[PDB]
Amino acid sequence: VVGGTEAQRNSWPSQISLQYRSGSSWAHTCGGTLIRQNWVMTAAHCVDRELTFRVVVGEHNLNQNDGTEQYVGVQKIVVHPYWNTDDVAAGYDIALLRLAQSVTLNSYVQLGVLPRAGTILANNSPCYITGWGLTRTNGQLAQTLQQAYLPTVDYAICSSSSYWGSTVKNSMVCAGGDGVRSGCQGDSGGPLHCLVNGQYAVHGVTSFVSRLGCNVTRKPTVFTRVSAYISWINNVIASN
Ligand SMILES: O=[Se](=O)([O-])[O-]
Ligand SMILES: [Ca+2]
Repeated sequence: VVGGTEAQRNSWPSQISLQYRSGSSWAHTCGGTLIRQNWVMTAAHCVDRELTFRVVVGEHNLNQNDGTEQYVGVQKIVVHPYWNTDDVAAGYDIALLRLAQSVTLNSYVQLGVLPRAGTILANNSPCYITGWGLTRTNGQLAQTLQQAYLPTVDYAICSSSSYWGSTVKNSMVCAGGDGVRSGCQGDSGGPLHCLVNGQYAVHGVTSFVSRLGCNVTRKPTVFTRVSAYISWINNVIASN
């Protein structure tokens, strides 16, 4: 995330790091949200490649031992049936990862709370994006988990000509756009946490930013709207 600040140690316990094997090492590629002890919600584009993936929960610093990490393999990947890698603007950028083993919940590993189906945030709702993604457009991943305050931009405004126009759909949530702060590559698949009735809930799965760059004025970060997918999520967990 660009223009963020380091998150307090595990203040976002449902945030996970999705990593793939590179030779004999592991590289972080995307974020995700732990939604069941053995299920992770991420972006479908994060798993377009047929790589070996692992999920790390309780993570904070990617390249240093935090003493709280749990590592687990991904046993099954269920991508939304309508996802089309050639058309991220069509939406459906969401996938569920069934973990090889259930992780242990504790102070650093907790389930993310999802909104009620159909919920839409009022314009300018307070939200935070979190992740280890690039700290600058075409930059490098962050070592420690970052967070940025990104107020929502409602559909009417977000789909206007000066913003994203027709590229954005109602199945998405836009947030930020101030030209300073934003999600970026590597935050993809991670959460957009927003305060709802005293509870932070994960309303978005990071999907895309402008081809011109991450922090671009009037090009808010775009997320898959989690509340449009509650039934699908429940159905996947129920049939696996
Ligand atoms: O009402 Se909704 O979340 O677009 O199905
Ligand atoms: Ca670590």
